[PDB]
This record gives sequence, structure tokens and C-alpha cells, in this order.
Amino acid sequence: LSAEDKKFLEVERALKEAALNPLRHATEELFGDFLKMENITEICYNGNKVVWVLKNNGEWQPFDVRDRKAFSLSRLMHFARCCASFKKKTIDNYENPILSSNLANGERVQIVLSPVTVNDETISISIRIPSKTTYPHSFFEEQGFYNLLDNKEQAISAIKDGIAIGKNVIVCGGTGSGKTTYIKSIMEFIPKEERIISIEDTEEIVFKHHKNYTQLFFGGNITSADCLKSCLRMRPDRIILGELRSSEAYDFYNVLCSGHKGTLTTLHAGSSEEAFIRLANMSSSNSAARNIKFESLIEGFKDLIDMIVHINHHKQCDEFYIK
Amino acid sequence: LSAEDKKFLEVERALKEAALNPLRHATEELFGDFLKMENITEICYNGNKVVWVLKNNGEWQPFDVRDRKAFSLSRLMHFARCCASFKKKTIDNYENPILSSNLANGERVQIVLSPVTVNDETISISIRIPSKTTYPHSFFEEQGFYNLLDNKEQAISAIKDGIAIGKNVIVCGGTGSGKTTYIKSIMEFIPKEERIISIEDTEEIVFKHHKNYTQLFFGGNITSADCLKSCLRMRPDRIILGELRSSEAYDFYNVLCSGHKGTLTTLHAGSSEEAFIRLANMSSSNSAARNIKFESLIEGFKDLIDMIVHINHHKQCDEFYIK
Amino acid sequence: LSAEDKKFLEVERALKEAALNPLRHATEELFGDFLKMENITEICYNGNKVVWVLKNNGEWQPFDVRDRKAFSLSRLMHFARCCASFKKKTIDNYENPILSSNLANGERVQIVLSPVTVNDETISISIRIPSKTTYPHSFFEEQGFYNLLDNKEQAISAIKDGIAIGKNVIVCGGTGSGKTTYIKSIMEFIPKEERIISIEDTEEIVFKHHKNYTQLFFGGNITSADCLKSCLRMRPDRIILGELRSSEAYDFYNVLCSGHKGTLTTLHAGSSEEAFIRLANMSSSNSAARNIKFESLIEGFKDLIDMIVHINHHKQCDEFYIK
Amino acid sequence: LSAEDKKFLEVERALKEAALNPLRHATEELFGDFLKMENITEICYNGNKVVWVLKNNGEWQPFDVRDRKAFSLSRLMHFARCCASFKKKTIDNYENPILSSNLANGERVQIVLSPVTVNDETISISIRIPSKTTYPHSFFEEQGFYNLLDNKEQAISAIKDGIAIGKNVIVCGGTGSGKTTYIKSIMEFIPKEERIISIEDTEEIVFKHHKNYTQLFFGGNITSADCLKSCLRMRPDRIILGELRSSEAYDFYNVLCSGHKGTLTTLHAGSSEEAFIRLANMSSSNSAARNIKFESLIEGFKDLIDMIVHINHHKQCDEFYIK
Amino acid sequence: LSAEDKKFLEVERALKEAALNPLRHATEELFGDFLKMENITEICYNGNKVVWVLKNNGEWQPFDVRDRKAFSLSRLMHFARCCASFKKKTIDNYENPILSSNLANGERVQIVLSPVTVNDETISISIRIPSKTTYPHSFFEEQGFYNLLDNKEQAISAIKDGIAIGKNVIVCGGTGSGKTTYIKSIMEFIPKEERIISIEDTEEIVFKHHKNYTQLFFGGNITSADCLKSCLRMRPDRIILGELRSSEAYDFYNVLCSGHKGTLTTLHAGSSEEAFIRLANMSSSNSAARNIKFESLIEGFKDLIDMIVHINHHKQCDEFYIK
Amino acid sequence: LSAEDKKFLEVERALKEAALNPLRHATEELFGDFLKMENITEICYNGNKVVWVLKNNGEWQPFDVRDRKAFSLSRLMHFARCCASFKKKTIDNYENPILSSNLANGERVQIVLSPVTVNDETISISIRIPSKTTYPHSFFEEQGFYNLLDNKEQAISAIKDGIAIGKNVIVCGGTGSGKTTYIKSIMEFIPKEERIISIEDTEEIVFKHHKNYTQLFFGGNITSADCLKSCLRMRPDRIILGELRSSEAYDFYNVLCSGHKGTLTTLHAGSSEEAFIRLANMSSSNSAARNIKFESLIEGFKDLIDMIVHINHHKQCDEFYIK
Ligand SMILES: Nc1ncnc2c1ncn2[C@@H]1O[C@H](COP(=O)(O)OP(=O)(O)OP(O)(O)=S)[C@@H](O)[C@H]1O
Ligand SMILES: Nc1ncnc2c1ncn2[C@@H]1O[C@H](COP(=O)(O)OP(=O)(O)OP(O)(O)=S)[C@@H](O)[C@H]1O
Ligand SMILES: Nc1ncnc2c1ncn2[C@@H]1O[C@H](COP(=O)(O)OP(=O)(O)OP(O)(O)=S)[C@@H](O)[C@H]1O
Ligand SMILES: [Mg+2]
Ligand SMILES: [Mg+2]
Ligand SMILES: [Mg+2]
Repeated sequence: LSAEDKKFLEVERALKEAALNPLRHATEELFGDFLKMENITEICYNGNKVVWVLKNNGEWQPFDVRDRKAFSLSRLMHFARCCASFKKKTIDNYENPILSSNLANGERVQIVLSPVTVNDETISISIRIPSKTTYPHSFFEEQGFYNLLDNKEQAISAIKDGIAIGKNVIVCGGTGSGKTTYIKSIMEFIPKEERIISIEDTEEIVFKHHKNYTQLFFGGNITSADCLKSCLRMRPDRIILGELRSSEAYDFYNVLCSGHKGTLTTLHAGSSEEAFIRLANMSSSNSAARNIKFESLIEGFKDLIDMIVHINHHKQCDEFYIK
Repeated sequence: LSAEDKKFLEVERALKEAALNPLRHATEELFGDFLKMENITEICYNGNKVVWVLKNNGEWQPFDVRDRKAFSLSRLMHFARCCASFKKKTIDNYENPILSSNLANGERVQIVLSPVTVNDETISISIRIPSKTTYPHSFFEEQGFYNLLDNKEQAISAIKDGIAIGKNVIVCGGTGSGKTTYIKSIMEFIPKEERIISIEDTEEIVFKHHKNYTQLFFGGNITSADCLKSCLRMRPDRIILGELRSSEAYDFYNVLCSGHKGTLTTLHAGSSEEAFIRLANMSSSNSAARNIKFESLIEGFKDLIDMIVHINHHKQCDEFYIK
Repeated sequence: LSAEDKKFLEVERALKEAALNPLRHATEELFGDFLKMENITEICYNGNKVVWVLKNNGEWQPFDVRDRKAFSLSRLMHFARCCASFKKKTIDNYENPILSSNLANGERVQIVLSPVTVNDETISISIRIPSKTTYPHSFFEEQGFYNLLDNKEQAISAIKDGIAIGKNVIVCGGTGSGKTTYIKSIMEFIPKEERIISIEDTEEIVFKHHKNYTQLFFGGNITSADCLKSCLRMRPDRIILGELRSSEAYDFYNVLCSGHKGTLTTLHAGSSEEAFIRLANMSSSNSAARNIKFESLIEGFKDLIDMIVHINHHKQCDEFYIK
Repeated sequence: LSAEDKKFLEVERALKEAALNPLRHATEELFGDFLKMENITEICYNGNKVVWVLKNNGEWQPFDVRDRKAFSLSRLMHFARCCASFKKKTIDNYENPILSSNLANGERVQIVLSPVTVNDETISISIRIPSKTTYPHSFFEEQGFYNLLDNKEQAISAIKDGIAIGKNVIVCGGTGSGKTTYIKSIMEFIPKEERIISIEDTEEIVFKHHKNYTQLFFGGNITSADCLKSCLRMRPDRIILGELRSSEAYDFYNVLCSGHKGTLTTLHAGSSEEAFIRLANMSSSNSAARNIKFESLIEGFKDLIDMIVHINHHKQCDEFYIK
Repeated sequence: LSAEDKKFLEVERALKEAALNPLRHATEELFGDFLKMENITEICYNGNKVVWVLKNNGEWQPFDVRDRKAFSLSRLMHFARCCASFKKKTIDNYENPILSSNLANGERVQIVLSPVTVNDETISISIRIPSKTTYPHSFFEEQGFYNLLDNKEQAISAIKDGIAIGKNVIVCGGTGSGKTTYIKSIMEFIPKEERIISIEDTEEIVFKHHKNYTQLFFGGNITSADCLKSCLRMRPDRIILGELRSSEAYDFYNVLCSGHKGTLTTLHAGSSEEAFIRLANMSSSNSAARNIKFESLIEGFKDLIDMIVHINHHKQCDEFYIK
Repeated sequence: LSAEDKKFLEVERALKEAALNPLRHATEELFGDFLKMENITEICYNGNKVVWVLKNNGEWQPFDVRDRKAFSLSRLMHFARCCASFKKKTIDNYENPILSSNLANGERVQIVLSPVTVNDETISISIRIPSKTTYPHSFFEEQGFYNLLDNKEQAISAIKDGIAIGKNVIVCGGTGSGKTTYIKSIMEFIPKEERIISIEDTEEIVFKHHKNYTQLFFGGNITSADCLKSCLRMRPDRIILGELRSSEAYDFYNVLCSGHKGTLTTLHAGSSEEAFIRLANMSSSNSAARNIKFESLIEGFKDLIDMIVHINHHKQCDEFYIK
């Protein structure tokens, strides 16, 4: 089969690998060193000859590249273009000065050029390093994840038992707060017989205890809602929504209204009460919600969401909303 | 007549059977074995050389196909395309990566390709086996369908008598909860003289006790609402709506408002109170509902729906809402 | 004049009669026998070689046509097409599988073909036999039409006197409940000097006691609202709206708001309270109602509608709402 | 000047009078006799060889024309077309079966043809005779116009004094109730120095006591609102709105909100409370009202309208709302 | 500079002065005499050979022009056309029968032709004479402008002091009530150092005590809102809005919400409470107000507007709302 | 790298500097002298040969240019066009009479021409001088910035501590009130380790204590929201929004709802309570807010905004809203 599968992939691979190699060398050439760094969460470039790296410990570390070819207005632009074309987009100094794309391996990239940056020699790049490690839940308890909670044992058991029964759980907090990481470890408590479907933007979730599953990715023409909609047609036992965005927003409510099993998703929210408002908002953006009272959605999400876990900027649970 | 009916069908049959045969062999070739399995509810493929089958008893069973030609990226793609073309759709790795269609006999098929699947060697297929059996109502009582209810006799008699008088009844619950099945058996209690019209997506309902009837199917160009709208022009005594979707949603409310006889339909809802909300939601999606207060619909459905029956994941009634 | 009127009609008649004859023979050929049957209300065909006829007494009678040429897939399709073209529409197995048209004499026809019907040999036809008889009001009293009412004399006199004074009256109930028939007999109590205008879909109303009048028909490009709008420009004393549909819905409210005389109309509603909701709904569908509070319409119709009469499935008044 | 005015009008006159003459002879030819009848309010034809005329005393009088050439399907059609073309419209038996236009002198005409009329030999015409006489107010008092009122003197003086001060007054009631007439007589009490602007559909208002004035007519391209909008740019002391229609509806509210002087208009409403609702409705039809609470308009009109006078079907004031 | 400025203006001037001269002679030719008349406010023509002039004292004076060439259907039309073309518009007897334009000097003109006027010999013209005089505030006190007020000294001082501090003041009343005139005199109390920007339709405001200022005019493609929007970009100390219209309506609210200094504007409103409603209305017409509660605007304007002055038809303050 | 960076910029620089030089000389030629003046805030020209300059101390100073070539209708127009073309816009006396652009260095320019200005010799220019200086916070305390406050120490410490913790703070007041300035000094209290992203319209913010940062500019094709949206993808610790405009308005609410760190922005509002209303308004302009109750936004912003500081026209804090 592989002999035929290869000849069958040949055409697409050639095409893809004819746009992914130029980008691979450029990436390698510029941010290669930094990408090798362990425990980092972001790599930024403020077109000022210095590369700023954000570490898991929340510390920004600057690096000097004054004397490097890979950081020439031209060498930079070539990498920029490599990013646009990869995701089939264009990047220039007129109509498309701002850009959003990805690297060869999947990391999100944010590129900005003049006239949007302060001058014509400033090229702003911002790469987001996904969750590339899986620590067991126990690891989280050890590091004292539920230490700020007064319902410490109640929480540690709620999460374990709850998820095992298929409650709808939301993990929220700020950027890089460790939400994705957290949901990844608590997956240990989902019966290994459950068919799981995940909707991601970047492959981040890993299935260490589940043979039957399937991953879905949105981006470009295909939308987050498209994945979730397809998801509900693929007979899932558990649906792991990388992170509620805005498209899924409303369709997520309906999925909850049909009394759907184990839902687990991360979201940008500063707390439980906030998450609830956060959801109503995003839902109301969808036309289908047009005729539904706003304060009617919040109550709606408040009946459906079983438990919420919020994580502060110090990667620690500081709120464990239940029921 | 058959001699002319044949020559008259000849042209359409040729055309149809020139797109249905390629699909039949592919189907047969790949999921032939699995489709033959008794008491299954879904057949999934996660493009990882293993076929997962979900049994009626809720158990997932993996089957190895590492050494089968029918599971070659090419052999799989040919079957995929056969599905697209059958329902007159296209499936590719650019604009049409996700697909929804059917098999030669009517079973729903969900196909997903790269870039939506994790890689270019993953082809996700999800086949849903319809309700292909009819157990008498008595069979449900024997298996203790109304055993979790405290109003056990009241329930078993309500359903029987109610339906016989033409009350509006909704059967709700999760996917594969046995709703389609349940309504099919309780049809025994509808006077055999009643002209029945059903709106389905896949032939599933069977008329074992009714000579005068007619089945309607939506899909593609023709919408669920279209069928129901035509239905109301075909002089029905009972209308069996396969399952409230969203188009019919509002038009179903109006049909209830005109005080229509015996309505029976399945719906995705986790309970009685949920079904009510579920309906208001779907109704409000229809423009015609634009000027109608949301909390006005729920009350609306709550006056019209005579009785609701919810089935848990263990195929058992756990709620018997009435009046 | 007739000599010239004939030469003047010649062109249109030729055209019309060149599409109405093909349809006449086909009709005659297939459902000719059944159409001759007295006291029937519907003739259905479930493309299964059996013709089902619904009688006034609410009984379904099957007839075998296994051995009849008029019921050959081809012979059927020819009649089908004859129906489309007549009303200037198309009927096929692709974009136009469902059809709604009429017969040579005016009866509504509902035709459905594959892929909407279960298979390619099933052709569903449903003809609605209009009200083709006029029983005097006295006949209704004799058959005990107001017998279920406790305000028996009050009702029999209300209807008589009310209509004589030009109150707005609505006759509602299910399909074939005898509404049109009822309004037709109670017309006896409208001063013979009143100019009456009727808006129908199929000629059904007959003027036995009124010389000055005019009938209006909607269908195709011309809408129900168009007739009513023209109606209000033809100086009517009484307006008989065959049956409130949805277009007239709102324009009917305004007509009531201008304090218009004797309005009489039939409607699909299961009761008085229902009719009121039924109206608000239909009105809110019209854009012009966009800025009007829904609960504001119901109250609106409740101030305007003088009396409502509902008829159960046994062709008997079971509710006589007044004031 | 007349010598040049003639040569200057020559071109337009020729054109107009080349479409108005054909119509004049047809008119003359058919309804010539009837149009000559004194005290009539409508002339209808139900394409059944009989001409029905409605007299001021509310009596319908039938006239036989069985033996007249002017009533030949052709002779009738020629007159019909003459009406269409006059107002630059088309009338046929397909897309333009219904028609609304006018006669050589301005009377509204409603023409209906098959398929909208019952058959192809029925041509329905409905002519409305405008208010072609002016009876002094005193004449109304003599005929006992304010006789049903208990506030008889208060009413007769309110109208006189009120109007003299420029209050906003509405005259409402049914069709032909004598509203147009009533307002025309009460104009006697408007200081002769007032510049008056009227917005009509058909010249009906006459200025017997006012030298400074100007009449405006809407129809076709030009809308009722257009006239009123131009009106407010022509420095009016009094604005006589023939009859609130729907366009002016909202723009009338704003005109009242700017505290405008003497407004006088007729409206189709069955009473004071009704007129108020009637107004809110029509206002809410205008987009500009989109963001304005419905129950906010009624209160709005209720602050602005100074006094309303309703006339029953017997041409008598039966309600004299004030303040 | 003038030598070059002339050669620089040459092109535009030629063009403008090649359309303004034809209009100058026509104007001069027809309404030349009347325009010379002192203390007039409007000049109307009802195409009946008589010219009606409205004097400041509120008296209408007719003038006979039966024997004047300037009033020939042709001589009139030439002037009419001169008006259209000037403001780059068209005026005819078909699609553009109504017209709005201006004269060589800026006065608003309203022209109406058949079929909108009663006949083909009636040409209605209405010229509005702007405020062409500036009376000192003292002049207003002398003529007893604040004489009907009980808070006579409080009012005379409020206006003086208030405006000096930059409160938001609205002057409202009917047409020609003397609002523009009033605001023009009270400008005396604005510190001469304030940079003032005015948004007018016709130059009317005069700056007698302010060197630093700038006038803005809307008309044609440029809208009232455009001026105000530009205004807020020209660093104004005081903004004099000729008169709130409808475009500025909402943008005026926001300007008040940002806590902007000295706003002074005239408006058509019959009183303080009315002005407040008047504003909410106009604001709600703007899309940007779409999601803002109507009763939320009124309160909004009621917090922002510092003081309102209303003037009756006798050019006298009759309401001095404050705080 | 510089050798290649130059050859790489060469093409864009040539182009830009081929449109920026003409503008530089014109600028220099006309407002060169004024631009050199210290402590000014605006430079206006009212096309009347006098240049008005507004000084920091709020004083308007007139300068005579009667005898200068740079102020010739032509010389002025050339500079005007230079402005249009620079920002790729057009400026003429027909469709583009009003203009908004910038100067060679970034200062906003407002140009107005006839017919919008009073005549064809009036060319109105309004130049706004950005914040080109940075006074330490201490400097503000010395000049008694918090002197009008009663919570003087509480305020001076709130700002210092609050900002250090990353509270959301809004600085509001009138134009040129010193907001841009104020926020710039209080930046001293943001841990130097924070990555800061600013969204400006004109480079004004200066980073004196922050190495890791990036500036964003909107204008033309690129919108304020675009920058903020990109901002949220560039991993910011603090987001300095030049000044809430209207696009960001709603997207700012959501950013607050996700519980985002340190937000600091200036806004046009006359006070705390006003700012709150100001925000709800701007938010409701965005479609995404369509389904969100207005009074729901104000409460929303009132939960999220930590502290507001308002500055009167005398550049002094007069309100210090907290919590
Ligand atoms: N308990 C932990 N101990 C150490 N590092 C951790 C911990 N939890 C998460 N991380 C680190 O945090 C990063 C992953 O953060 P995520 O969980 O993806 O952040 P995030 O908050 O989900 O960001 P977005 O905006 O949602 S994509 C990786 O670098 C991890 O190694
Ligand atoms: N009192 C009666 N006795 C006997 N037959 C009746 C009576 N009233 C009505 N019918 C029969 O009922 C049929 C007419 O029913 P309709 O009055 O048109 O029904 P309908 O309810 O108005 O249907 P739609 O859906 O409104 S078109 C005819 O066959 C009649 O002969
Ligand atoms: N106190 C006054 N005494 C004498 N004439 C006055 C006085 N105030 C105003 N006028 C006259 O009124 C006219 C100006 O009226 P405006 O103040 O422009 O009217 P207006 O009400 O503002 O009209 P619009 O509809 O707003 S354009 C001029 O003819 C003035 O001479
Ligand atoms: Mg994450
Ligand atoms: Mg009927
Ligand atoms: Mg004015």
C-alpha cells in the first residue's frame, strides 16, 4: 500500500513541499536557534536588531542579532513572503501590511510591516510556541496547582470524577496561562473507550490514553464552526474544542442544549462569571442568535456548564466554579 | 404497465445506476464486512488503518485492516469521490475537504480530508447505520423501558392512549438513544385508518399497520421545510417528522398553532425542559420568527406539546413529561 | 356583442384551451371516476397502485388500479407535466420534484416525485375537492351544528344578527372541517343590497342572495395581498376572505384598524385563543409589522374581531367566542 | 403672454392631449351617462352587463347595459388600456391584470381582469366620484351633523374656534363617510390671510375663502411624502393633507413634533382611539421610525393631535375627541 | 498675489460665472423688485399671476403681475431651469417636477411644476429670504423679547453669562420665528478670543466680534454631518450649528457626550420638552444609533443641553428652560 | 546588512521620497516658521491672510502673512494637493472639497475648500501639533496636577501603584487637555520587563523605560480595530491604545471581558460617568454588539475599568474615579 500511497501523494506532496522548503530554510535561518530553546512560549522581533523570547517562567530574554545576515531587511522579507504564500496569502506594504500565518511545523506567526510599524526598517514578527509537552495531572498537583483553593480536595476530586462522568468543563485564563496544558493532563480521566474528536487551530492536543479518536483543524476557508459542525456528524463521545472562538460560540450553546456528553474547552476569560458573559457575547455575534435575548444566553450557559477552572498568570488555579 | 414503466425509467435508471454502481463496489469493497454486522450503530475510520465499530450495547470495537487493499490512500479516495458525485457534490483537499453524503442504500456518511485531518495520510470516514429493525412496543415494556419511571402504568397507558387520540408527542435524547426506534413501535396505537405522512432524511420509518400513507425525503436542493410544507398540502391525519431540525423548527410551531392533529417527532434534547428551549431556539432562527418574543415561543411550545419522552444513554425512559 | 366578444377572446382562448385540453384528457383519464364521486373531500395517490379517497364522513376508501393504463409511470408523468405547464410551472426529478398546481376545473393538486418520494416508481398525487354544494343555514341547525354549545340560542341568534350588522367574524378549525361551507350558508343574513367582494384561491363561494358583487382570485404572480389591496379599492360593503393566509395577515389588521364593516374569513386554528395567536404570528411575518410589538398585535386583533366560531373534526361548533 | 404661453405649452399639450382624447371618448362612450348622475359616490361594473351606481344616500342602483356596444369585451378593453397608458401603466391578462389609474378629469379607477376576475369575460371596473360640491358649515349644522353629540354646542364652537387658532385636527371615518366634505366646509374658519398648502391625490379641496394658497398632487413617481416634504419648504400657514396615507405617516409626526401650526387631515379610522393606533402603525412602517418604541408613537400622537372628529356611515358626527 | 490668484481662479470663475449670469438676469428679471423689499421673509408664486410676499410683521402682501413678460410660462421655465443647472440638478414635468435649489446670492428656492401643481399653467415658486440684518442683543431686550417670562432678569442674565461660559444652548421655534437672528445677537457674549466654526446651509451668521473663525457650508454631495465631522477636526472653541437637521442629529449627541464646550444651535421645535423629543427622533434615524434605547437618547440630551430658548410666532421668548 | 538594506529599501524609498519631498518644501514654505514655534498645539489658516496659532497656555495668537508668496491661492493649492497625494487621496472643488491627511512628519491636517468654505478664495487649513515632549510624572505633581483633588495622596499613589499592577485606566477630557502627555509620564510605573504594544494614529508615545515593545499605526486602508486585533496576536503585557475611537470601541470591551492585563487609553469624555456612556455608545456602533443590551454595556465597562482620570481645560485633574 505504501508504494501506491506514495505515488498517490506524490503530486500534492511535491506542490506542498515546494512551498514548505523555502519556508523551512528561512525559518531555520532566522529563528532556528530560538525555536530550539526549551520552555519558551513566544519569540518576538521588533525590527530593532534584537530578538525577545518569553520563557515559561514569564521572563523576557533579549538576544542581540546586530551581526547576523538572517536579519537583513531583505532576508526578513523573504521569510515574511514565505509565510504568506505558505498559507496562501500575500504580504506587502500597501493593502496587506499585517499578516497572520504559520511556520512549517504549525506555530502561529504574526507579521507586521510599514506603514503599520513605526518606519520602513521595522519588521515586527511574533511567533507563538504551542504546547509541546504533556505533564501528568499528578505533576500539576505536585506543583501545587490547586493550592490557592480552599476546596482543595473537593476540587482535585471534582475534576477527576467530573470529567470521568462527562461533565462540560471550561478551562479559562489569560494567554499562555497553561490552559491547554491543563486540559491535556486531565484527559487521563476519560474512559479509554471514549471516541474523542478535537477541534484545534494548531496540533497541540495529544492522545496518550485514547486509541479511538480524530483530530480536526480549521484555518483559511474552513472555519472553526465547520469543524464543530462536522464533529457532530462523526459520532463523538467527547468533544475537545481547542478554544471557544466566536464562530463555534453559538453552535456550542445549541450543542449544550441538546444535552451533549463530555465537552471540554479552553477560553480567554478572567474568571467564572466573566466566562459566562464571554460566552453570551460570542454567541450573540452569530446571526442565528439574532432573536435570542442576551440575558437569556448567560442564563443558558449557566445551566449547561458544569464546572469552570480559571488559572492566574502564575499558572495556578485561583477559582474552581462548580454546578 | 411494467413493460412501459421500464422503458420509461430506463433513462433515469441508467444515469443513476451509472453513478451508484461505482459507489456500490467501493462501499462493498471497503466497509462491506462491517455493514453486514448485526446491532451496530456507527462505522468510523480514523485513517490509521483501524476500523472502529460502535455496537448497540454502546461498546466500541476496533478491527485491524493494515493488510487490506481497500484501505489504500487511493482506494479510499476513489470511494470518497464516489460519495461526493453520488449526491452531486465534490470532495478535494482545498475548498471541499469536508463532505457529507450517503451510501448506495441511504446511510449518512461523513468524510474528512487534509488539511482538515491531522495529515495527508489521514482520511476520516464516519458511517451511521439507520434504524433497520422494528421491535413491537411490548418488546420495549419487557426490556423495562418505563422501569425508571415512578408513573410506570400511567406512562405506559398515556403513550398508548394519547397517541391513539392524536396528541403531539416528542421523543428526545442523545444520538443513538433509540428514539427513531421508540416512535416506530408506538405507531401501533394509531388507528389503521389514519393517513400518515413522514418527513425523513433516511428511510427508517416502516409502516407495519398502515396502508394509507406516504413518505417524504429531504436532501440537497429540497429542504426539510419543503417537505413539511408539501406535507400540509397532502391531507395528513398524522405527521411523523423524522426529527425536528431547524428549518421545520418554526413551521412546526405554526402547525401546532393551527391545532393540528397527531404529531410525533424525535429531537436532540437532554430533557423536557430542554426540548422546550431547544424548540424556541430553532424557531427563532427562522426569519418569520424575527418579530416574535423568544420567551413567547417557549410558552408557545409549552401549550401545544402534549407529552415528551426522554431516553438516557442506556436506552431507557428517564422522563415522561405530560400535559 | 357575443360575435365580437368571441373573435376578441379567440386568441387567448386558443392559447389557454391548447394547454387545458391535454390536461383535461389526462385528468379525465386518471382521476375521472373518482372526481365523479359524491361527498368526497380528497383524492390521494401514493404511487402504489391504489387510489385513496377521503369521504365527507371522514372515512378513507381505497381503490385498486393495478390493472389500469392511466396509472403507468409514463401515463402518470404526462398528467403531472400537464399540471405544471397549466399553471406555468415545471415538474421534474431534479430541481422541481415537488409541485403545486390545479386541474382544469380549479381543484388544488399536490404532486411529489423522486428523489422526494421513497423511490423512482412512486408518484404521489393529492387532489383537494373544493366546497361544491351550498346547504342553507337551517340545514346546519337541523344537523345540530350548535348542539355542543350551551349558549345554543344565543349563538344561533348571534351569528344571524351579528352578520346582519356587519361584525367581523372568523370561522376556524382543521382542514375540511366545513368552515367554507359554514360561511357560505350564513351569507344568507347579509342584506341583499350589500356589494360583496371575495378573495379566493379556488372559486368556492357562491352568491345566492347577492346581485351586486365581485370575485377575486390570487395565484402565481398575483398574491393574496394584491387581491385584498385591490379589494379595498373596489368599494366593498362586505369582504369575504376565503382564508387568511399570511400575506393578507397584516394588511387584514390595518383593515380592521380603519374600522371596516363586515369581514368574514376562515382560518386554520384550533380555537378562539389560538386564532388570536395565529393572527399575530402571520402579521409579524410582514415587514410592515417589523416595528410593532407582538403582544401588541394579539391585543389588537382581540379588540377588532367581533366573534369567532370554531368547528371540531366532526363538523360541529364547539366554541362560539363573542365580543 | 398667452400667445407665447400657448406656443410654449404646445408640445406638452399635444402629447398629453394625444393620450387624453382616446380616453375621453372611451370614458364618455361607456360611463358617460353615469358620470352625469348627481349625488353618486361610486360607479362599479362587475363584467356581467350591469352597472351598479352607489348614491350619496348609501343606496346601490343597478342599470342594465345588455344592449350597448360600449360594453363589449373589446370596447371595454380599449377603455381599459386607455386608462393604463394615460397614467403610463400597462394592463394585460398576465403580469398586469390588476390596474389603478384615473379618468380624464381625475377620478380614481380600479380595473381587474382575468385571471384575477372569475372568468375571461369578466372585466371589473370601479370608479370613485370625488367630492365635487361644497356645502357651507352651516349646512352641516342644519342637517344635524352634531346632533348625536351631547356636547353639541361645545363641539360646534370647538371646531369653529379651534380651527381659527390653528389646532391640529383629524377627521376620520369610513369610505365616503363625508370627511373630505366636512373639512372643506370648516375651512371657512381659517383666517383668509393664511397661506394654505394642500396635498391631494385628486383635486377635491376648493379654496373659497383663501387667495394665497397652492395645491400639491402625488401619483406615480411622486409620492405623498414628497409633496409634504416640499410643502414644508413652501412656507405654509396651514397644511391640508388630503388624507394620511402611510408615507406621510411618520413625516407627519415629526411635523407635529416641531410644533407646526394648523394641520387638518382626513383618515380611515373607526374612532378617536382607533385613529391614534392607526397613526402609530403607519409611522412604524417608515424606516426612520425603526428605532422608536411603538407605544411611544401613540403617546406621541396623543400629545400633538388637538381634536378628532369621527363620522359614522350615516354622515353624522358620533365622536368629538378634544384635547 | 492677486494677479496670480486671478489667473488661478480664472478657470473656475469662468465656469461658475457662465451659469450664474443666466440665473442672475432671470432672477433680476422676475423677482428683482421683490428681493429689493425690506423686512420680508418669503416670496411665493402660485402660478396664478400674483406674487405673494410675507413681511417680518407676519403679513402677506399680494402683488399683481398679470402684465409682465417675466411671468410667461416660458420666461418662468427659463428661470426654473437656471435654478436646477446652477445647483447641478434637473427640473422637468416627468421625473423631476419638484425642485430645491438656490439663487445667485444664496436664498433657498422651492419650485414645483405639473403634474404636481394643479395644472400645466401653474408654476409654484417659493423663495426663503435669509437673515440679512444683525440687531444687537440690547435691541431684543428693548423690543421686549424676554417680557413674557417671569424669570425676566434671571433669563436675560442666564443667556449672557451662560453663553460666556460656553454652555450648550438651543434656540427653537417655528419657521421665521427669529431664531437665527436671536443666536446672532447673543454671540456678543462669547469671548472674542474663541475660535468659532459654523455649519450653515446659507451664509447667514455674521462674525462682528470674532476675528478667529471659519464658516462651513453643506449642500449637494457634501452633507451636514460632513461639515460637523470636519468641524471637530478644525479645533473649534465654539460650534454654531445653523440648525440641527437629522444627519448631525446623532453626531451632535456624541459631541455632547465627549463634553464639548460652547454649542449653540437653532431647531424646529414647539418647546423645550418638544426639542428633547425632537432630538431623540433625529438621532434614532442614524444607523449608529440602531442599538441605543430611544428613551435613552432623550435622557441623554436632557443631561447635556444646558439651556433652551423657545420663540413664539410673535417673535418673543415664551419659554426659557435651564439646567 | 545596511548595504543590502539600502538597496532593498531603494525602490520603496524612491517612490515615497518622490511624493514626500514635494510636500516637505510646500510644508516648509508655508507653515515652516510656525511649526518651529515651541509649546503650540494647533496651526490654523482661515484663508484670510492670517495664521492663527494656539499655544499650550490656551491662547490664540494671529500672525499676518498678507505679504508672503507661500499664501497665494495657487501656492496654497499646491501644498493642499501635496497633502492629498501623500496619503493617496484627492482634493478638489467638487466631490473632494474636504480633506484629512498628514504632513511629512505625521501631524494631522484638515483642509477645506470651496464650495464648503465661504468663497473661492478661502482655503481653510487646520494643523494639529502632536505631543512632542515628555515631562516626568513628578513634573505633573509639581505643577499641581492632583491639586484640585481632595484624595490628593490617595490619587497620586493609586495611579502609581495601580498602573504598576496593570489596572485598566482611562485618561479622558477635552482636546489638547494633556491626556496623551499624562499617560506618557505615568508609564514610568510599568515594570520595565513588560512587553508593550501601542496603537496610535500619529507617533506620539515614547518608550523611555521599556526596551521590549512595538508600535502600531492605523490609517487609510488599515483600521484602528485592525491594529488592536493584530495587537492581541503579538503577546502584549500592556496595551496602550492611543485613544478609543469607535472601531476598537467594542473589541476593547471583549478584551476587557477576557480579563486582560494593563490597559491604558485616552478618550474624549467630559467625565467618569460620561466616559462610561461614551464607551457603551461606541461599542453599540459595532454590528457584533447588535444583540447586546445598551444598558448592559455600560454596566459591562463599569465592572472592567479600574480607574478613570479626567482633566479640565486648565490641564488639571478634576476627577479621579477608582474601583
Ligand atoms: N504547570 C506547568 N508547569 C510548567 N510549565 C507549564 C505548566 N502549565 C503550562 N506550562 C507551559 O505553558 C506553555 C503552554 O501554555 P498553554 O497552556 O498553551 O497556554 P495558553 O494559556 O493556553 O495560551 P493560548 O493563548 O490559550 S493559545 C508551555 O510552554 C508549557 O510548558
Ligand atoms: N354540515 C355539513 N354536512 C355534510 N357535509 C358537510 C358539512 N359542512 C361541510 N361539509 C362537507 O365538507 C366539504 C367542504 O369542507 P370545507 O368547508 O371546504 O373544509 P375546510 O375545512 O374549509 O378546508 P380548507 O383546508 O379550509 S380548504 C364538502 O365536501 C362538504 O359537502
Ligand atoms: N426681534 C426682531 N425684530 C424684527 N424683525 C426680526 C426680529 N427677529 C427676527 N426678525 C426678522 O426675521 C427674519 C429672520 O428670521 P430667522 O431668525 O431666520 O427665522 P427662522 O425662524 O430662523 O427660520 P428657519 O426656518 O429657521 S430658516 C428677518 O427678516 C428678520 O429681520
Ligand atoms: Mg491553548
Ligand atoms: Mg375552505
Ligand atoms: Mg434660521
